[PDB]
Amino acid sequence: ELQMTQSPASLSASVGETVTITCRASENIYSYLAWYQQKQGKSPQLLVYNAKTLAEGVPSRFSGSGSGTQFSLKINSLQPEDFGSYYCQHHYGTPLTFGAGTKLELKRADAAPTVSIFPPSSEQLTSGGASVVCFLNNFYPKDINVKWKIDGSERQNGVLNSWTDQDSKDSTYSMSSTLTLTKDEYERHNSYTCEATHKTSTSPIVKSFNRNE
Amino acid sequence: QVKLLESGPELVKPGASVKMSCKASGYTFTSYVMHWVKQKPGQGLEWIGYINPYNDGTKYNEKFKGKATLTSDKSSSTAYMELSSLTSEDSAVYYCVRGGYRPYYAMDYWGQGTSVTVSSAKTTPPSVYPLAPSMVTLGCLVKGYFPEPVTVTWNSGSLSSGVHTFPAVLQSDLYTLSSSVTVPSSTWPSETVTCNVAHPASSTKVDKKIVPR
Repeated sequence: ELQMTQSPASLSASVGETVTITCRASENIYSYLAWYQQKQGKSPQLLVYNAKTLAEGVPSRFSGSGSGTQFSLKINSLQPEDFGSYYCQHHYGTPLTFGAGTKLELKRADAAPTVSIFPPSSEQLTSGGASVVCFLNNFYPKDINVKWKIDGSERQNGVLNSWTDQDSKDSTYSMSSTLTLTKDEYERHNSYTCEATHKTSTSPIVKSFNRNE
Repeated sequence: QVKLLESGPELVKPGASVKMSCKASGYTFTSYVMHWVKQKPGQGLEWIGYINPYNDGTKYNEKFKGKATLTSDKSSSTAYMELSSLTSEDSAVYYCVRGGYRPYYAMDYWGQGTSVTVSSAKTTPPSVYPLAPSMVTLGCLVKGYFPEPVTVTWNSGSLSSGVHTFPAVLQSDLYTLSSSVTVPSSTWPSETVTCNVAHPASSTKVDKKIVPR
């Protein structure tokens, strides 16, 4: 049926900057278009309806415009509380449909990760499992590559990777990478390495330990 | 004020049905339609349909007609949604959302949502493992639990800054999550650092003090 397309998918921007995000309808919806904001972990909130009308309590630095099939949301002089995701939704009859969203994130300078490596706890080793953990904390931008190597050979099986959302205090990202082995495989090798490739260094950041040290 | 109270997390097997509730207060229940909206984790918004509590009338997104059943009980000011023949595609958060004075007005009050997990995996408590090494980073590894969520705190909330709690990852039907905390090195181990893990589905709490190796 009616399809809504938003642009861009993601945008990075500074506090005090002015941005415009857009929404396209596949067919004419007049000015029957709404915008919602959703901050991470929270329910959406209505910002704009009828394309240009602010909902109650929405600050005036938000302004919507457009009619027909082409729409935009301008945020004048962004403030810390404005970062999050933005959804458009036509309200020209039913069915209602939403754009796929625009994620608005904070710009900061590049920052290398603080990397910590943790051998399996002696406790876990009693259960038959051995997980080696690597934290890569407070880096920017979000794009990073982690490699685990055991006695020099890359191990790709049993790697579990998870990224936080952008930290609201410092605009950085963090990543946890967990390499899961059985205990008896873990006792067959000595050198364990977690290796992070990131924009801030020509050379990978490397954290290693030897099992019997 | 306008409140929408939604029923708690649900774990249900493939092929079963689930029915969730949304109890409204702070307005005239029968004067506004109740929409329902789906949001898959880390993904956009999809409109399911609405019920008009005044006259028990419904309008559905065609994709959900035959799958979702919207009802309404005037005397308890409660809207319900039932979803049948559940698959893993139905794993998502479902919001109830009060509409405006007309069914197609932009939607102003979203509930907190009801998270539904569709899986044949069994409820399973977490194993909790400590991650021990002018700052020092410590951690907790919460492994092999199902379903979501777990909560993690440190020193029962007294350690709040310098904490990263990573979103859980599913491996072979079990979730693993990690949390890091970074504290001044002089303060550890003389001041204790304990992670507190709660897994409400298995009615489990675990406190794990992080001690030097």
